[PDB]
Amino acid sequence: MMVIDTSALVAMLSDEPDAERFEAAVEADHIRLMSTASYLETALVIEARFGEPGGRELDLWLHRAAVDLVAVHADQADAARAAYRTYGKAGLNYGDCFSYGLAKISGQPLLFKGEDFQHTDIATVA
Amino acid sequence: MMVIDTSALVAMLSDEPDAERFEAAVEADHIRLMSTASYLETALVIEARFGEPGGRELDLWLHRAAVDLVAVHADQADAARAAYRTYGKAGLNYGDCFSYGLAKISGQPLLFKGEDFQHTDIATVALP
Amino acid sequence: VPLRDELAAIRHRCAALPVVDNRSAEAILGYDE
Amino acid sequence: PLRDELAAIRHRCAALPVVDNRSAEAILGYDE
Ligand SMILES: [Mg+2]
Ligand SMILES: [Mg+2]
Repeated sequence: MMVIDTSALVAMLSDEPDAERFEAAVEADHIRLMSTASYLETALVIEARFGEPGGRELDLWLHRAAVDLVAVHADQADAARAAYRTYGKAGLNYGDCFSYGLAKISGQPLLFKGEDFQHTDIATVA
Repeated sequence: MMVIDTSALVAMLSDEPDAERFEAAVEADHIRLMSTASYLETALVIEARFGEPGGRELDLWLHRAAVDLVAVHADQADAARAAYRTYGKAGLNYGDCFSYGLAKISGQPLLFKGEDFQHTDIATVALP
Repeated sequence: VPLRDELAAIRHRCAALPVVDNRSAEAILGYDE
Repeated sequence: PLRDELAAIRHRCAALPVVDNRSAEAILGYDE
């Protein structure tokens, strides 16, 4: 299994560097979880960058990757709250909290790009 | 029934000028909801400001008001996502989208303070 | 025992605790860049 | 074959015109 943050989709969809390594990752393991709120953060970022045609492509990616949009359950929100005093502000954002949450709870590794999300309690995807 | 936004809870927990008026509104409606992301958001703002003794007071406020923490399902994120095209920025921020999403899928009015939810297609709990 | 007082107690208690962080509102979220 | 599609989507999505180029943070309402 895996978790994909907003950083690795906003990346891919924008064809930032090493987007193909993120594709191989998406390919390498079959079930791909994503937090309804990471998806939402991703949905806003895309649709301001590229308008609604951005959103089509976002929507196609998610259906063709067979993504399971997982609900932000209370237990996830408590791990983030808990973990923020140590790893929040480098740092860790409010937006990041839902990827952390899902990961810490689901126990699965996390696909991402950028400084934050290094040096936290959960696994990083190679 | 109601839904509450972090803007409200933080107003109340920080003894802001209006705070009493929100208590009266919370007291008047005996069924209460909050998105887990709006609960989470308050938590970070309170716990940062006052330490975990603040967090303690958050958890106690939630317990006495019997507030329903509602999972942020896909349907809410969509409504939120769609709305933001119309009402984002003079309007909503990413965080407001969660309380926004719950109100529209619930169809229940939203208790907030400030400007961000002033001009939007969801009802509001007015103050007494 | 009446909710209205219970919340006032909580507020006043929480309100009266020290300010360990005066970074206000949005920087806590890691969003001042 | 999965890889093709997410490249096709990426290339196809990346080639859209940039209607706002502001920072991710700022378009989420966190810049006033
Ligand atoms: Mg993130
Ligand atoms: Mg809010």
